[PDB]
Amino acid sequence: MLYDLAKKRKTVRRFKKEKPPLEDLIYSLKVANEAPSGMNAQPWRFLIVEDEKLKGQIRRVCERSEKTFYENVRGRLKEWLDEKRFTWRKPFLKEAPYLLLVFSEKSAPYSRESVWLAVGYLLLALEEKGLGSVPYTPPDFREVEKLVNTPSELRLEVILPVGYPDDPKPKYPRNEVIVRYNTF
Amino acid sequence: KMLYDLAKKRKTVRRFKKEKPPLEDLIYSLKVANEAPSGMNAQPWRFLIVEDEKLKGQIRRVCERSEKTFYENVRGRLKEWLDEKRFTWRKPFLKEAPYLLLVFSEKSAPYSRESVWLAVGYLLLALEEKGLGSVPYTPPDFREVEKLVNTPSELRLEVILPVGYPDDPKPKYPRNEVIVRYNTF
Ligand SMILES: Cc1cc2nc3c(=O)[nH]c(=O)nc-3n(C[C@H](O)[C@H](O)[C@H](O)COP(=O)(O)O)c2cc1C
Ligand SMILES: Cc1cc2nc3c(=O)[nH]c(=O)nc-3n(C[C@H](O)[C@H](O)[C@H](O)COP(=O)(O)O)c2cc1C
Ligand SMILES: N[C@@H](Cc1ccc(O)c(I)c1)C(=O)O
Ligand SMILES: N[C@@H](Cc1ccc(O)c(I)c1)C(=O)O
Ligand SMILES: N[C@@H](Cc1ccc(O)c(I)c1)C(=O)O
Ligand SMILES: [Cl-]
Ligand SMILES: [Cl-]
Ligand SMILES: [Cl-]
Ligand SMILES: [Cl-]
Ligand SMILES: [Cl-]
Ligand SMILES: [Cl-]
Ligand SMILES: [Cl-]
Repeated sequence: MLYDLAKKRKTVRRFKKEKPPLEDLIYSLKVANEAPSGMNAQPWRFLIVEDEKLKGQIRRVCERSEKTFYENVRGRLKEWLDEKRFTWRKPFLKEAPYLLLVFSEKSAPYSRESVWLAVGYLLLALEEKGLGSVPYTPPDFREVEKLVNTPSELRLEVILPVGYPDDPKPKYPRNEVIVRYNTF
Repeated sequence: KMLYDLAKKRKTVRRFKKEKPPLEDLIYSLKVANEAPSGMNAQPWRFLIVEDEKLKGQIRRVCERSEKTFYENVRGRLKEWLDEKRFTWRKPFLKEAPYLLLVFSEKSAPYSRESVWLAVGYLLLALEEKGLGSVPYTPPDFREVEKLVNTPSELRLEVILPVGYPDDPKPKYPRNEVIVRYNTF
């Protein structure tokens, strides 16, 4: 049941040491690749980072940026992050066996929308394969882009650490859908 | 049965029957989408279900006018693709589809647009599971459609999703092999 898959899927920010088989990641990318896209451009590109040194560099640049963000954040965002016990620390960037970086092709019509739609497919596929993920979005994408030698034609959309879930925290609530009809 | 099979089978539907699916089939898809992740768990999607024939007509005509101008002016890669596929500015699915599902994003929420499009991915798979078809329709100017439905300033129209039973839709277009790199470019 698709609803069961979607309902059960939750953020995973803590992963086991063991590396899942690459085939499970590739399966999820093949699922995502079947998604629609503006002018069927398929504007998604994937980079799987496994190198330990590289993961550490990515972790460090992101944590540096997050530190500044956490020092400056306020209001509703600050309150939410505080209540959920978030901090600038992102150990999963080093500890996840894979970092799946998802890029969009700048030139494609509705490229960014299309890649995010495909990320929806991707996350469901990872859940199907029993893997965990978090759509991590650091304050500064450019530093991470440079670390992996991103071509100028591509834009990093999200970093998805992927691994076996390790006693993840509970899914947050979902308010019921409240639809409107015809007009507001 | 794999998710891959569902994703693989799902394709654009621009040809709809007029027969009205039960509301619960559409609502099911929204319920699935609503389970999606979002920035700060804001759940920044809002759904407007348009069924009124006069209103669908207004939306269709405003979109068609915008498309007509677009087709007269578009050049380059998108023009080449539309031309080869013999697309035109006429949008009969905006009349034929029993539902136009207008999907909005809450502007104030962090990563609102990303989150809504992610949820749209869930939504399309759910519609496929229910045997419904759709197309993420993105007219050249959303502002005129927004005004037609009295969109509050807090919300941005992201996509118009005509939804209904497929009426022998055209085949899925090809997919290039997924492009995967390791560590660095
Ligand atoms: C962001 C986005 C915007 C789209 N906008 C339109 C549109 O304005 N008109 C249209 O006919 N199809 C639109 N589509 C549908 C695409 O043309 C379609 O997904 C693509 O041709 C692949 O179709 P397939 O899955 O049937 O192969 C859109 C799709 C996406 C993802
Ligand atoms: C566009 C987007 C960006 C996100 N960015 C982050 C992030 O930067 N850091 C993080 O820990 N989680 C991030 N998340 C995960 C959300 O916090 C998560 O989806 C939300 O809290 C709901 O989680 P749940 O499905 O487990 O209830 C992001 C999610 C989305 C959709
Ligand atoms: N909105 C126009 C053109 C069009 C068509 C398909 C597509 O994937 C994209 I992006 C744009 C039309 O609907 O004809
Ligand atoms: N990137 C920061 C803050 C954060 C956290 C969760 C979230 O859903 C969103 I949008 C932002 C962090 O990872 O802590
Ligand atoms: N990050 C952008 C918002 C944005 C813009 C375009 C787009 O296609 C999508 I998906 C999201 C910003 O905050 O400005
Ligand atoms: Cl998540
Ligand atoms: Cl094509
Ligand atoms: Cl489509
Ligand atoms: Cl919450
Ligand atoms: Cl009508
Ligand atoms: Cl916006
Ligand atoms: Cl069709």
